[PDB]
Amino acid sequence: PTYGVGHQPYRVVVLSFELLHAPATVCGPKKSTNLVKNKCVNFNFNGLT
Amino acid sequence: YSKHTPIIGRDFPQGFSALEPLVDLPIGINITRFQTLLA
Repeated sequence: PTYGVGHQPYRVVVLSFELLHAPATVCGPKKSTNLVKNKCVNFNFNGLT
Repeated sequence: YSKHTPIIGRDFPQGFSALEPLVDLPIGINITRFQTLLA
């Protein structure tokens, strides 16, 4: 019940990222746009640009 | 990759048929040996 900045309980989560030769199967939420037809546009379709 | 070819009555049908991609999984496992499983 004793309170203060250094005295209150705190909840900590640590995200420890690795790197190795195995394929990296996890990725972020790559955001898409709408589809434009019949115009000159730049495009990226699943990595093909 | 795999293909299922109907069988007619001769078994092992003749003709050219290419296998189609089925599964592509990023495991990263070093494979040197394998074994076949029957029920």
